[PDB]
Amino acid sequence: GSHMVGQLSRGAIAAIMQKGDTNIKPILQVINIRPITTGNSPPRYRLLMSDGLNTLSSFMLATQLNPLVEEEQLSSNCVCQIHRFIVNTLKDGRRVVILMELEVLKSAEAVGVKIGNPVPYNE
Amino acid sequence: DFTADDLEEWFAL
Repeated sequence: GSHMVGQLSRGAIAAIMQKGDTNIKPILQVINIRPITTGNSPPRYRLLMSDGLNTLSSFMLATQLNPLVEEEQLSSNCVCQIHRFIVNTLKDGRRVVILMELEVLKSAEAVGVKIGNPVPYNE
Repeated sequence: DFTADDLEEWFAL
């Protein structure tokens, strides 16, 4: 169902990818959270995020926000607002987005579903 | 708590 897609910042992923500017506070849905296999401490999480229009896989959560993952406030289907993030462009042109500050607006249980049918950003 | 080269490693193709 897509009747909640007005809750998400449609177009924010394309804007981050295209322009790389960080002076926005987009509202996104978490699609998945996976640990990066770094082989060392601390755990680090990579997130697949949706803005209702696209998904993007190259988000990394900052270490100070790990307790949100560990205590399940931040989990698949929740809706969150990003308050501070950094864009780092790799040598090959891909962009990693590091989420430094965020707020969970609606828990995974409260949302209950995946919102819309966002298309993977090409990429 | 990471470097640019860490990101390249974690994101390696």
